[PDB]
Amino acid sequence: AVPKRRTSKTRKNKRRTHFKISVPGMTECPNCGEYKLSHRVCKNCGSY
Amino acid sequence: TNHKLIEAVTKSQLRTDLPSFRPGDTLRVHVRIIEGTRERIQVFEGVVIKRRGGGVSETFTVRKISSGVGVERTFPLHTPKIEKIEVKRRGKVRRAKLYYLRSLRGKAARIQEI
Amino acid sequence: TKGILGRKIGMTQVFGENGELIPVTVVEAKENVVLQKKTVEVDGYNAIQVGFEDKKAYKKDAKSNKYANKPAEGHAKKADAAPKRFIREFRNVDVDAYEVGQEVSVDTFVAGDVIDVTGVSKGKGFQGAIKRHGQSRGPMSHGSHFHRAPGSVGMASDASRVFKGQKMPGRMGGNTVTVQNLEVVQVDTENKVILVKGNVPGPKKGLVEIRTSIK
Amino acid sequence: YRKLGRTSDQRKAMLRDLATSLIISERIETTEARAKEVRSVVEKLITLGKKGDLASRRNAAKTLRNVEILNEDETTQTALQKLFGEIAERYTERQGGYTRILKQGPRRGDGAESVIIELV
Amino acid sequence: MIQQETRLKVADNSGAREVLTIKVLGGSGRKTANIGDVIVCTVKNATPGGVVKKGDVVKAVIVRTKSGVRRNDGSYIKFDENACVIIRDDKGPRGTRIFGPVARELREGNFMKIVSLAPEVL
RNA sequence: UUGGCACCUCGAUGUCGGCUCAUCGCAUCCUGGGGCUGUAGUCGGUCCCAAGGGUUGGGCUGUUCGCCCAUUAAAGCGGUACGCGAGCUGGGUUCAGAACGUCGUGAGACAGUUCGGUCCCUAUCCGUCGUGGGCGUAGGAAAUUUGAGAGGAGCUGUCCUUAACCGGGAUGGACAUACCUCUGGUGUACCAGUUGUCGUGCCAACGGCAUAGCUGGGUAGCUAUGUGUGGACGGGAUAAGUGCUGAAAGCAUCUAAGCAUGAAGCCCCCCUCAAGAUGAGAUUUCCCAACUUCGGUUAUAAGAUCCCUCAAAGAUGAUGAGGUUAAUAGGUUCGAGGUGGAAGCAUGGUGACAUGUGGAGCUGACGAAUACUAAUCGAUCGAAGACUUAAU
Ligand SMILES: [Zn+2]
Repeated sequence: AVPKRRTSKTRKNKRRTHFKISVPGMTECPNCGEYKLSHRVCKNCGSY
Repeated sequence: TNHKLIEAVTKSQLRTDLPSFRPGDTLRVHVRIIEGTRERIQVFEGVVIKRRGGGVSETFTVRKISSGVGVERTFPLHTPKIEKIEVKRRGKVRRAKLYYLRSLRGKAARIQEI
Repeated sequence: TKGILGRKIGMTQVFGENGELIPVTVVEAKENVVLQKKTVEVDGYNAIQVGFEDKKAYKKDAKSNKYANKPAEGHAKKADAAPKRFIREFRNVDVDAYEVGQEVSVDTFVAGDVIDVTGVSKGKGFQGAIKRHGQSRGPMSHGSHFHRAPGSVGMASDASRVFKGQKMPGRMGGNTVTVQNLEVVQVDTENKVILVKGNVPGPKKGLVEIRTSIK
Repeated sequence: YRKLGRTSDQRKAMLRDLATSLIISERIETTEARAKEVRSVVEKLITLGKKGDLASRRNAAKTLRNVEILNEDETTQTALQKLFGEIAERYTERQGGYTRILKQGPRRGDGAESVIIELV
Repeated sequence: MIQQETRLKVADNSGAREVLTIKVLGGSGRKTANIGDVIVCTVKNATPGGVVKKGDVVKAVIVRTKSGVRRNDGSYIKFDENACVIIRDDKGPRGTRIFGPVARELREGNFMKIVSLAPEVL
């Protein structure tokens, strides 16, 4: 129900090994040389 | 269709000699029996109370009264132990399942005709 | 002796003579062939390998299992066969009676045969102790605060721990199961179906393995 | 069938509003869960319109709402009149379809996934 | 499906009108009984006269369960009420009349005197 | 068990009974095997080997015990903080109220009863039930596998025959497991009947709200009380035993050397998991160049992935069906199953209503067809195989 010891910095940075985020799909647009998400519309002269 | 290969395998067992009836009708089923020595047929006459299913899995339930005690009997429609079915009357109802007749007796439990 | 692969399509009933009723499973055992033989001198054990369902041919830019790939397109081309979906063990079959390239036909089984059917059972999800195992509920009134919980998971100071095998909640469902001593009710060679008496593991469109029983 | 986080009484009323908004605006931005669900509601109504008779105009009124459309130069129209008159003549040779979903990014205040629904 | 504490109607003329199930015979830990099975019961309601009196602890055979029996043909038979017949340990009845219909499952039990005294056996 | 001692714990180691879930011992309650009997048979009495599995529902009492009722092959005895309150309950017992008998001058009390009466905690670590990612397994991949090791399962009534043993049959009880064809349950985007009230201007048709307003049915899926299957037949080595040949001991003796026989138990046989089994195994398939400063390096190959349409899979992730050279979902078309005769119209009736057109009309998940809409264009990862020795 409550922690018996504190958590060391070593054990805290290992648990956070997998707490990260990945970049999006983000391909280049053919109409404008740009970047857009895959399968979404372009936010710059919206084409698809 | 239900599924090919199921209508194609169970097709040789669909009977093609029974009449066509409805819930509310009266039937006289000639079921066959094997007691200790021989084969005999025993008639069972009552109201059809429900038909459910489709294909070889179809069934129906007829209801009678014996000595004040109700006895409902259920058959697989294409069973090879029914010798013949005969439609005595054709009553007039408003539902597909006559389950309300279970709580009725006498003049309260009468089905019309035509 | 007498293996075959097939797919479960569903249950029905038939009427045997004497007017019995027989629940039945319909299996679709179409396009089996022999893909390879394993011998004691090369592999250490005898068996034959069988592939069940026909798969489309190799194409570049294929983005799914619908098409064979170059490693599998070639293995099924040592024997002269099209690519197969499923490919299995058959170890209790005498290998000398088969040739690589044969077509294991549904007629190998005859009505009256005792068989074992293997398949992966359905799959249920995360389940609790009451559904997953067969455990009792607590009282549903009388002050109770114990309804679907597992019991006590251990004892006390002696064995200050849980033993391996406690029956807690977790993923229930899809395992490998044999049912033994089932029966062949009828073989239909024009459609290539086996009518098995009873029921078998898994979902519809799932893979099953029929073998003659071990007794 | 999705359930969309509502109760079956609120989920029904929310699609009768989504459907009557496609009939009027021809194009709306929703979320992508309400778009996949409401395409089925508005396409089953287009076939009632292009079916034509009176008994199918009686079954379209069980779903559409009582809204008036202001045409050009004050010629008002009911959303059930616009569906059986005008949306039922341009879709008279198409066999299914009628509608188009287009994805956009996540919106800002929650990362819900924006979408546009058109009529094709 | 009869279990302990189930009340049946008596379908002979032995003096009893209602019984209470005390135990279903058979095996150890056995939970329910059906047509053709033998229960131990007690008389809860009798008729003035007759051999069986209120409070007796008797044995009975089950006839006419309200959730009936399934046959090998895929046939079924259900009844409107549960009943039983007080028997004598040689499997013969204690009365001499039997009321109402009766199921054909009583032949495998070898209750030939109950099936023959009864109006139509179904 | 009742105790002796007072060594651990007073800045807290939570009682009795019951519930849930077990786990071990054997000094064995049943089932298996035997010796002796004062064992004729059927039943026994006693002692030995044996822990594989099994070992019940109620009445009375807070009870534990105990006594009864009805069953069973049997109703074993003990340990585990007299197992288990960060799993549950709170009936007994020793909180504040009140009363009876009793004791006390009294305040009060029990050498005794009676009625009432507050059980907190969001899991940090080991533990254990599931499910992923990284690296390794001397090139990179895709499949199929051996099985070192591990976990399951193990129960036994009655009847027929032989006619009490040993032999043969047929059917049950209780437990396991898989499944939805059958009998049933549920089925909140399925069909129908109906009440009050506010609406769509009115009539007729309909919509909101009233537990899904209420009521009668019910498809798929999920389900037991439903439907199927299982513990079969057997091998190896032994226990208590029963022996054969045979001496130490010119005889005898199952034992010392030899040789058999012998149990529900032991090791297999059956069923699942299993190369992180760092000892990392095995089969048959696929791919295999340019550049150096000769150290090595790049991108690419075969293969995957991102992203998207999904379900037979699912907390997520993983697993599976597919991505235009396309049936993966939706729509559309035709069906299965479910409901049980729509609307409009006409006729009959004074009217509520009835009949016909017409097994009508609707219909979510189930079976087939059909590119009409969406699975567009793209992007990331991913090999060129170390040195020793021995044979070719
Ligand atoms: Zn652009």
